[PDB]
Amino acid sequence: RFNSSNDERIRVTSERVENMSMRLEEVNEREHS
Amino acid sequence: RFNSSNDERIRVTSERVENMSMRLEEVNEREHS
Repeated sequence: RFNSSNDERIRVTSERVENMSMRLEEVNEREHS
Repeated sequence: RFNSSNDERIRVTSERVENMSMRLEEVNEREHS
């Protein structure tokens, strides 16, 4: 019941979006060609 | 308490998703091959 609540899903989505944005900026900054 | 509210998390997630989508379209459209 705790893991399927809206607040927990929103928080986990926000954390994963932040990490994914950081990694994508890392990838884009590190192009070779 | 303000930074952990649902509205602020939704807004920040939306902004980061928009920026990430723009950067991902930039990466995908421009390829060396």
